[PDB]
Amino acid sequence: PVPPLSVRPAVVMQGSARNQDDLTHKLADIVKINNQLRRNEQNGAAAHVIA
Amino acid sequence: MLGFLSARQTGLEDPLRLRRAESTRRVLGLELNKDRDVERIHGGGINTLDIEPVEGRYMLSGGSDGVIVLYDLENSSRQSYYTCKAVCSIGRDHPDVHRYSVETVQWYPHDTGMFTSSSFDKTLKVWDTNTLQTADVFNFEETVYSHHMSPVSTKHCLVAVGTRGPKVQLCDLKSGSCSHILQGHRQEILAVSWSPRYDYILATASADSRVKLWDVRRASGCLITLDQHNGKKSQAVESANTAHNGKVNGLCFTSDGLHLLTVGTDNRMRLWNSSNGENTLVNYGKVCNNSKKGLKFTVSCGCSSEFVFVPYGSTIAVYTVYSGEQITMLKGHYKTVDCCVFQSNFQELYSGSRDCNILAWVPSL
Amino acid sequence: LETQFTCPFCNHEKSCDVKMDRARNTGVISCTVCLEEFQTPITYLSEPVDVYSDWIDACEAANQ
Ligand SMILES: [Zn+2]
Repeated sequence: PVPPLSVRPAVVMQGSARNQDDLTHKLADIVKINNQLRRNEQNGAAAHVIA
Repeated sequence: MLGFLSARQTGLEDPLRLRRAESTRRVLGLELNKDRDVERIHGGGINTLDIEPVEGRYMLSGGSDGVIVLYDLENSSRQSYYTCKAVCSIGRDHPDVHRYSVETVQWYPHDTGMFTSSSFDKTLKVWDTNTLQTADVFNFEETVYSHHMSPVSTKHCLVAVGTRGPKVQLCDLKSGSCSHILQGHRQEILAVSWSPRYDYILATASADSRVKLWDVRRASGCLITLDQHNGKKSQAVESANTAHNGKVNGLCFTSDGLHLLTVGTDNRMRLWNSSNGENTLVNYGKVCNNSKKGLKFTVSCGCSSEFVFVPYGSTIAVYTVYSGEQITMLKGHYKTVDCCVFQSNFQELYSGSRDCNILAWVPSL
Repeated sequence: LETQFTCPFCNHEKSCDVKMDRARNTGVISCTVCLEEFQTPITYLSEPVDVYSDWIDACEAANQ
């Protein structure tokens, strides 16, 4: 479960740079490795690499 | 037997009859050699043996210490007692010696000028037998458990390699292409064996308790998966259709190539119709093996009845392939026997075991 | 100090198990994969690293 935006607000900063919340960054990490792992398990990948 | 000679002279029986009957009688009279010895050079257990297919004179032996010894089996002396002297040796001082145990060594079929050796050092080396130098090396990402060249291929010269990876590698000795792999296993591939009958048929046995037959030309995976029950316990193929209830750590096609003998870690050997993988339900009783790596066992050739010599603890169990009847135990080794190789010319046997000995079994009288 | 060691003969990681028979002052190191076995004397201060040490030393000495 991805939480909504209010649990992880993207606070705006003195300029226009929108700083994201720690949860958003972490979901970025989970998403990237999930997508990358998905393409490996879908394809041929070493069992230790999949592990 | 004088009846056999008389029938051969009088034409009553084809000489085929005497030849195969006497071959069978010689195999049944297999015993510890009275007047023969094999030179001892391996510092560790012998994991594999291979007598060359043409002229059956020279024997390769790979030891757990990584050295490869090349013996001459012919009694070039005049005495009745002789030792199979070692002609050549990839010893510890050779620049290309295997760093770890040599697990399979195989003469190149069709010619004795080349052989191959695979090791747990993740290498399949191709050696020129004359210069005794590595003609080629194939490196693998994971340790090699077994390899095999086709004993029949006049066209292709592929080496099927089974490593702890779940993929069967096919290394082309013609221009070096080790990229080809076969998908469909799930754990370490403990044994591989080309069909002696069909050029492109390869049987692979892996720790996932499955044995698969592949037509390596084909693009659609394995041809047949061997199933103990042939369909009694039928399920969508994800985990069913297992050859054994353990790791299948040994393969051997029969002499004609119409059947396949698989030995697994469930203490069972099974005989399979090599054309559709149907289990022939030959019993064989309990065949004790607990080897965590490939188990090398061979079948007899040129006899009235086919025999299979399986390492059985510290012994060699001789079974009749098509009936399963237990012939005998060759009992002369002090530790577990790793390999046995059958000399078909004279119905002789050479067994290598963990006790750093290669023992020769010869027919008595 | 790890108790499972890579085998010098088959290079299989953590495939070597060490048994300390203190009553007989002997350590036995055996590879599960290639079934290579080695026996060395041990003392009460000895450890599996010392048994694997004696095995590596015996291998290198025998390979000279
Ligand atoms: Zn080992």
